[PDB]
Amino acid sequence: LAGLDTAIILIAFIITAAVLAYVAVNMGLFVTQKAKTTINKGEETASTA
Amino acid sequence: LAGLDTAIILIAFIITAAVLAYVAVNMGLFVTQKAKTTINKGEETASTA
Repeated sequence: LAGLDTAIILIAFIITAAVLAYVAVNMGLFVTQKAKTTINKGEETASTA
Repeated sequence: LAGLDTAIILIAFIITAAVLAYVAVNMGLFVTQKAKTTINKGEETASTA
């Protein structure tokens, strides 16, 4: 009996966590590149005159 | 005397039990396959997104 309903919920919870993982990594890659670009623009702003 | 009327009732009771046996096995085969199908559809439902 219980060796099935539990397995289904496990499948669903794994997929749910994998979806957060997917989003978090993508958005970390995005934001860290925005930071890289900003740091470059800050140095350009301080240097150029 | 009694070696005949008893035999007839035995025949009838055997047939009666055999009829329940026939139905119970058929319906067990049916319902367990519905369960198999349901378990598959549950896993498909939890996995697909």
